[PDB]
Amino acid sequence: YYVDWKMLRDVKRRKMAYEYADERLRINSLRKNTILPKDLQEVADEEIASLPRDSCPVRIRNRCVMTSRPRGVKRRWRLSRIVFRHLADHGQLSGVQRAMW
Amino acid sequence: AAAAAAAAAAAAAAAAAA
Amino acid sequence: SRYGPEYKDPQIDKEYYRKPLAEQTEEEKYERDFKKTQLIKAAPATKTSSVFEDPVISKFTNMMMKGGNKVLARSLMTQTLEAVKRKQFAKYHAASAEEQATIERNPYTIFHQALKNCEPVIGLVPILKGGHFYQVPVPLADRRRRFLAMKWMIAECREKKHRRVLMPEKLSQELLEAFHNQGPVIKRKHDMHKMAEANRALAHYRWW
Amino acid sequence: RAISRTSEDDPAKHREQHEGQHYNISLQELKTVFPHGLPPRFAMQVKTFNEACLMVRKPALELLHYLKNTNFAHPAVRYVLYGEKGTGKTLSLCHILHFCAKQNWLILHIPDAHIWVKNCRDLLQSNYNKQRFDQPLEASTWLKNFKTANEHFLSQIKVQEKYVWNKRESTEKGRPLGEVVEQGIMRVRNATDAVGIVLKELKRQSSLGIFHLLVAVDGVNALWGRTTLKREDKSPIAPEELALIHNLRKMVKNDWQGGAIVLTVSQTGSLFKPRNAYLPQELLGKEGFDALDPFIPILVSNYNPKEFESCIQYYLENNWLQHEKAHTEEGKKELLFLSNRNPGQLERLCAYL
Amino acid sequence: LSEYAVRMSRLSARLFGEVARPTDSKSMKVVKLFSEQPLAKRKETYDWYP
Amino acid sequence: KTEADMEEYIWENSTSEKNILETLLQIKAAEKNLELSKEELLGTKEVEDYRKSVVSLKNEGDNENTLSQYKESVKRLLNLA
RNA sequence: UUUUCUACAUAAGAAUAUCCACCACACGAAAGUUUUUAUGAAACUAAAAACCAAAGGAGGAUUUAGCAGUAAAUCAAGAA
Ligand SMILES: Nc1nc2c(ncn2[C@@H]2O[C@H](COP(=O)(O)OP(=O)(O)OP(=O)(O)O)[C@@H](O)[C@H]2O)c(=O)[nH]1
Ligand SMILES: [Mg+2]
Ligand SMILES: [Mg+2]
Ligand SMILES: [Mg+2]
Ligand SMILES: [Mg+2]
Ligand SMILES: [Mg+2]
Ligand SMILES: [Mg+2]
Repeated sequence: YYVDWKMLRDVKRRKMAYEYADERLRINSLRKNTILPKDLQEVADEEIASLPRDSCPVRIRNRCVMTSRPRGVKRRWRLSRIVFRHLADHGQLSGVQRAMW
Repeated sequence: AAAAAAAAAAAAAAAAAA
Repeated sequence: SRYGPEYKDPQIDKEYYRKPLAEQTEEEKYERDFKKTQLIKAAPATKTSSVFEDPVISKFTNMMMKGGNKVLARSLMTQTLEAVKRKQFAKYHAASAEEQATIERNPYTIFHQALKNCEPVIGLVPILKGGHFYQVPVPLADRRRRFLAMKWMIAECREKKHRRVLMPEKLSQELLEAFHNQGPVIKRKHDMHKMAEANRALAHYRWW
Repeated sequence: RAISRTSEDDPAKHREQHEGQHYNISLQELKTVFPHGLPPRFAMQVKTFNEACLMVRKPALELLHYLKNTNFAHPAVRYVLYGEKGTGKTLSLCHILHFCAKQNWLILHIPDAHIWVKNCRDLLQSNYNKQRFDQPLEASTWLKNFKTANEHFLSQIKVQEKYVWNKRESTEKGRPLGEVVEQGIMRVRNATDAVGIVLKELKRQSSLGIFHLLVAVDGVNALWGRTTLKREDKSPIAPEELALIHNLRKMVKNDWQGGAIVLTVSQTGSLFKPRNAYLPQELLGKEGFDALDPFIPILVSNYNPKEFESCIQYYLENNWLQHEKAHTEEGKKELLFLSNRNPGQLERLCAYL
Repeated sequence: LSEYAVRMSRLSARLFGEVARPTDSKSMKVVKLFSEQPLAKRKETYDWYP
Repeated sequence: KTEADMEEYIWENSTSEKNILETLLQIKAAEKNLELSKEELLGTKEVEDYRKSVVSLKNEGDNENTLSQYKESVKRLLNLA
């Protein structure tokens, strides 16, 4: 079990987005190019908008990995701010400490 | 305009580059 | 307060240190100064050993300064002193030997005298009594008075000039007009003095 | 004890051991010799003292001494005054200018070249010159100063050309040049073409012994530099594109005889140059220095001890130092340090003192 | 700018293996796209969750 | 190869070369000397001091001593002492 | 007006709601309209141009902050 249904959704999304990365890239090559004619690019356009909607990366969310919180995340530990503090304050995060200066 | 010929293959085989 | 209360203010005066041997109590005093192993605050960037710097000019400079610009305010002061100077050199050569003996060309003495004339004698403080606020005549400290002078100068020559007109121009004008006591600044001083006579009875409400 | 204004005034006869003394000039002398600009700070100096007094400096002496031995048969010689900001270049150009107005030459003076390259309200288009722009205001002003500059020679010159101002107006050869000058003053529209015409006919008529031409261009770097002014397309224009500059370039080429061109390379008015660059090749660039030919690179430096003490004494004589403690040696040490005995800096420090 | 400079530059690109023929600002993106690891392929992305 | 492409300032085919040859052409036309050659003019020691001074000025850059070299070379060339 | 623009570090040149007969026009456009660009499958999102140039002429009762490298003003970077 992932902690939340939402997290589940996200796992799927990352899987699909991993699978179609090659197709998406190859097509958006054509799409993003001035050199090729527009007639290729409109077909290529429908091509990439044909692809399953959950395969596109912008639909991914970086979520807290233990607690599933959608924001207030620190990218480095993939941790919610709350869970991060909870680990660091027991000193289970090496080299992390309160800051005085 | 000007298209100049650079030989990939010559310098390739010569320098162990192909 | 990055200085502990232990730290004394520095004495920048060169004349004080150069010629010690004629004064007993002061020899004893600065003996006790350094020999006390007394810490000294580092001399500020504004203040110099310069023979040319007038602490009053510097104060005024500061009160003129908006934001962080010393460069700009020191500019405007410099320009104003130069402007008073040249205004009096103009008034000198178009005059006759008598008036050439009379007229003052030192812009510094003009600045000082014009401030001395503009400083108020007496002042007003609001005092609450029986749910009413009466304005009461109050004697003022020296510093308060000098302050009132400088602040009134600057407030007027900021406020009342026409937008085309530059600052050192208007300021040199008002300096010279306050030198001769006819300036609007001086009228303000008098408004205070008259408001202070109108209320003189209320001078009893002051408890200090 | 120091000597200041005690030099007897002879712009030509100035002696090497008279160094650092202030000779005196009249006011009508000031109106006839400098109808064009005199540096604003110094103009303030004059108007304040009622006396125009000028100190003799070593580069001015040197450049006058190269103007004594001038062989007018040889092609025009190019001189260049260079130095740090506020070191007295333009006053050293003025020394020359009035000495050579006293020998009765034709004085052509541009106070700042930069003014033609920057900040122009009206920019007019002219295809007469094959896509060139003109500056009516500037041209007019320069002409109006040039009229008062030299009157005697404006009647004497005979212009040989057929000149067309308008379809309805013209001026044909045999005319005194004054008529051309004032014909360009009156009509502001064509005043620039009038300046250019004045210039090229000056250069043509300079071969004769009737003409001794001193051409003084201050801030010559404004000629080959980069220009701020813009077309309605917002696209910037070359200095070539400017009629006034295009013609004022021809005046420096040394193609002609009887003349001398004394130039000054500037910072204070420049465009796109860094503030710390006083050196000739940096300010002039590749175009400037390459098209400037072999020239004489005269260096202008700060006051030496004697020059300095003389200037201070000159200020004390006018009682322009109003600070009580400025009469001490202390005050002199302080002014020397704070100004680094640089003339412009010293003037600034003594202005508010 | 000269023809010499442009010939030199063309030679530099061809040599070091960067883009030979002149391209738009807009088309260079293509090169970028294959120079990199596409976002959904990075281990920081598909491997994010335990 | 363009001359604006150069890493050095070579005295041959320069602009200063043409300005000097025109200056000396006009100096010879003024002195009423009918002697005219490029070999004669450019072969002199003066134009050689000008080679050295202008190549040291363009390559090395503005300097005190380099402008002293310019001073001397152009002094000699234009006959002023 | 201790301003606005350009050059440029802090000595410059110009502009300056008013000139005058007549427009035109100062400071203020962060807003809108058009066209581009970046990101993205998707532009409604951000950015740059050009046009446009409005209210605002220093603010009633009442109110906030600051004890020194502070207030004030200016510059930069980061997190997502
Ligand atoms: N009496 C006298 N004063 C001089 C002389 N040279 C410089 N000064 C003073 O120093 C100021 C310098 O003026 P400039 O001649 O314009 O100096 P500059 O080298 O042209 O300075 P920039 O234009 O900024 O390059 C003058 O206004 C004078 O007050 C001089 O020869 N005689
Ligand atoms: Mg739950
Ligand atoms: Mg997202
Ligand atoms: Mg100057
Ligand atoms: Mg506007
Ligand atoms: Mg603004
Ligand atoms: Mg797109």
